[PDB]
Amino acid sequence: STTEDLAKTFLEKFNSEAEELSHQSSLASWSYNTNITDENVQKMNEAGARWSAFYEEQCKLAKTYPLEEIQNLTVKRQLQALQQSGSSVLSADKSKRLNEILNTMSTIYSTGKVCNPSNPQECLLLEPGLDAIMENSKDYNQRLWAWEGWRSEVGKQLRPLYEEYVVLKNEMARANNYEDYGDYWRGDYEAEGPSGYDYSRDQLIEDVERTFAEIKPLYEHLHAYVRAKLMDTYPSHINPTGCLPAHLLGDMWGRFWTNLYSLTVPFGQKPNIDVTDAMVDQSWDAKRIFEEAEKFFVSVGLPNMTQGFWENSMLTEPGDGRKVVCHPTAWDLGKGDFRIKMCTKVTMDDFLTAHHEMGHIQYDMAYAVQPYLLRNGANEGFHEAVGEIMSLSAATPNHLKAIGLLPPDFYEDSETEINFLLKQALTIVGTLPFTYMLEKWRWMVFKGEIPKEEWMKKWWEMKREIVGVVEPVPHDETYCDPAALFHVANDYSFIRYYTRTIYQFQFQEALCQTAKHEGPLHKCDISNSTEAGQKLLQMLSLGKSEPWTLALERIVGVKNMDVRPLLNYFEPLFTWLKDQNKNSFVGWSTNWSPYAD
Amino acid sequence: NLCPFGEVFNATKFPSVYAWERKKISNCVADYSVLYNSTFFSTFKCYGVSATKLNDLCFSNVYADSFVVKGDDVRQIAPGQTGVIADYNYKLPDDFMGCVLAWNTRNIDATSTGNYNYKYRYLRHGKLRPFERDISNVPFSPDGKPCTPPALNCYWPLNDYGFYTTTGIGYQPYRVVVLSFELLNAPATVCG
Ligand SMILES: *[C@@H]1O[C@H](CO)[C@@H](O[C@@H]2O[C@H](CO)[C@@H](O)[C@H](O)[C@H]2NC(C)=O)[C@H](O)[C@H]1NC(C)=O
Ligand SMILES: *[C@@H]1O[C@H](CO)[C@@H](O)[C@H](O)[C@H]1NC(C)=O
Ligand SMILES: *[C@@H]1O[C@H](CO)[C@@H](O)[C@H](O)[C@H]1NC(C)=O
Repeated sequence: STTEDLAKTFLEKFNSEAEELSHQSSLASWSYNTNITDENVQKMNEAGARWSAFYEEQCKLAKTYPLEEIQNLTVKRQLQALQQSGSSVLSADKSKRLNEILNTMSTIYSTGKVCNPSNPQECLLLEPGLDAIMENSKDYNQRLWAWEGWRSEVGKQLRPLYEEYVVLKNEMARANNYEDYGDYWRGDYEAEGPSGYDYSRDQLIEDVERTFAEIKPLYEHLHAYVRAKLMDTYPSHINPTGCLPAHLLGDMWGRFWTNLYSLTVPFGQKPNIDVTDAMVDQSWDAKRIFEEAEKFFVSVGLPNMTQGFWENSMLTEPGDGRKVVCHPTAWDLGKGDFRIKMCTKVTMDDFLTAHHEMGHIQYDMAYAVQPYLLRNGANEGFHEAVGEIMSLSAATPNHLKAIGLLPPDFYEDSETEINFLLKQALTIVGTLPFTYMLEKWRWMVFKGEIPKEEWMKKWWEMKREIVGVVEPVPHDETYCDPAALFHVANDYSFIRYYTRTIYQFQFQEALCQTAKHEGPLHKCDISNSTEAGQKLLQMLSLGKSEPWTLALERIVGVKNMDVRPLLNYFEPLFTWLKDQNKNSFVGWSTNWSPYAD
Repeated sequence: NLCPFGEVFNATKFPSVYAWERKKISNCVADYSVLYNSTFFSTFKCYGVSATKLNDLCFSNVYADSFVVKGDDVRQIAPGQTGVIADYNYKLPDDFMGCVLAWNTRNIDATSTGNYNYKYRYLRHGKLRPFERDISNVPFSPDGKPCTPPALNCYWPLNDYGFYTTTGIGYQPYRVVVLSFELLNAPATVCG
């Protein structure tokens, strides 16, 4: 028959075996992640070996069905995802060692302990423990001990492993005709579909860098303001024209500045826009947090969570002897099995995260209608952005008041508006440079621009120049500080958190216009607009079936990242910030460090 | 002389869709109250007949077809439908007269580790005519030539269902009984 008819039947074969093998792999991964055991590590590795072996043989077979001779775009797109394999192209010994490296790096990170010098018996994991210090402590020494002790105990172990990791990951990328493993990662944004909807891997770097130029003035001012207000909390440790010490940024990495909110709130006598204390005082639990997020999605027309979700998910650390990996994640295990793994605390951050993860599920639930090869996000940024459209609404004073976390006599003035905008900025603007600078470093390592001998030299040079953050302790090439972040040790690409943040507001601007909202888009609560949920679900249900440039142009007007909605959303905080910084220095000197003092 | 619906509905083993089984009911008294006042049927659609009036009707014979499908395929056991189950496994006629009943069987038919005993046919040359059955197990080729796997473009036509206790509802096993009611110019043998 036609080469199109042969490939349709080939795909139907593929879909039925893959559904089985990827389900067994997902199940085996879930039990490891929910119950870290030697037996479950072996079971995980085996099920993934069967999935990888399958997947690579099907890639080779897919090539015999040449793309040019098929005329149905859906099949043509299903075959394209099958054309480029993964680590199979490596020597069996070679892919043996790389799978070992990834398993060691992941369990070094989740088993690492750093011990108190003053108390050698008290040994702390990252989660919970070191993280509790890095979020709630106000002592320069306590945070420094945790920050440095983390990068020194597990960072130092990961360094020899990370070196082998780039050489092998790059050997796998070049064997697949990519320049390097970074080029391979940027492939996720590659779009060859229709005309005018084309996007190449190399444009992602130009576009990321052009848009980061427009964000930088707002960030410099946010930076100047929090640097001023940390001098009230850390007098004799902050230089008013310098970079900010990296252990004082509110988490283990300064990934989000949200826990600086207490130290930086402008109008603190107003009703607290951080509803963490109101949640505790009303005896909320993790269940309530997830039920409230479910209530939100139902009010916009999206479905409720499945019954299996409530039975199978891990919504708090179990504390029954099992060791868990606590990093919040939303799983589509296949066969309609949707779960969330999260060690949920009673916190506005985890309240917002639970919305973030539920949006992942909601996306996975909608593109279930698509054929197997096509049930993924349009790109990775889309996927991390659906959750954050919900957080944008769920965090508004308005929505908080309707949920009961703000008093019924609560009223919005210009001071609670700056409060809310400043907290949003600590989370969403504070993370852009941190995210940009990390993947720039990663991309440059894989490319060859940074040699092993300068890995930590360039990391702390880029931290200071781009992020305005400085290391509290000198770090030799014996260190490997970026690998102390979960996503790096666990072989995940990071630029999704950058493109997501720009996508966030493009989506939010478009759904609010559908919700017939009037006024600024930071006042907008998408809650109860079924028209808005209808518009969103139309893109969610498309999955990867259309190129992401078209998928974007179908919700919002444009076919590429636009930073204009993000800047409008923060236009009142930005004008306010400029005034608070009218007699202050905006920017940073890279020369000063806490230890050259 | 009560009609033995309990042997069809309460049978231990059910068969796969592609190999569906049929029991002939005749010369009996058919009390459908055992069916229609019961909680467990997620699907209870009648065609050319009213569920509520079942105990007043008389027929020449009634035919009961048993098999198992995914939740998301129960919608294919209905007149006018298409898809793998309706095309290649079990096809109802458009003038169907009878009732389709299904219930969730995850407790009986799904496992922690996965139950692969139930199969369905997903490749066939041409659709099935109504109430036809194909239990042939011959490797399928789109050109239609005889081939032998592992050769290219050559596939086994029966797929296993994979029934796990943790799956979404549309992937959970459902037992299905299709009662056909037959009106012949003969006397009646099944009544209320
Ligand atoms: C966590 O994982 C362990 C190890 O895989 C589980 O233990 C085993 O349980 C199965 C089923 O009961 C037995 O067949 C194995 O022989 C057990 N092996 C060992 C070494 O104990 C344990 O059940 C899991 N715990 C939870 C709560 O899921
Ligand atoms: C959504 O609708 C319910 C029903 O009246 C209402 O109680 C709730 O306050 C609404 N929320 C918003 C944000 O409008
Ligand atoms: C099957 O078994 C149950 C008792 O376990 C009974 O209630 C039911 O009526 C029986 N027959 C049918 C046709 O369901």
